[PDB]
Amino acid sequence: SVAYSNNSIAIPTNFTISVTTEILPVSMTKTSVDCTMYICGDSTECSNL
Amino acid sequence: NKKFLPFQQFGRDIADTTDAVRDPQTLEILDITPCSFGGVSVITPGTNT
Ligand SMILES: *[C@@H]1O[C@H](CO)[C@@H](O)[C@H](O)[C@H]1NC(C)=O
Ligand SMILES: *[C@@H]1O[C@H](CO)[C@@H](O)[C@H](O)[C@H]1NC(C)=O
Repeated sequence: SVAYSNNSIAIPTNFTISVTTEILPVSMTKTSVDCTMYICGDSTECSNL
Repeated sequence: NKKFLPFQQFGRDIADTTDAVRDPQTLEILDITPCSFGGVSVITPGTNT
């Protein structure tokens, strides 16, 4: 319950310098996926289909 | 270089595939590295250049 006045005020007299740390992702892991070596591992009929 | 018990034959990886084997005729520890390295990259400048 912060007080409130009509003819009075609160003014700071001394301070504090705070260090705030943010963390933002930038790069997802770059990924290339071959399909034939994935799906048709050492085959010919699989690649023909 | 692993510790194969004489009944233990098949080394599995984290990807649950075949990793390290042993000949059923001659007792020997082996390691497998798969073939089919990567893909084809083509470097070219502009055709008019
Ligand atoms: C300011 O507010 C208080 C709150 O009751 C009031 O009593 C006072 O009369 C007010 N000031 C003036 C100048 O009216
Ligand atoms: C201001 O605050 C700091 C700590 O927050 C204190 O060390 C310092 O003495 C204060 N100075 C004054 C002038 O109030």
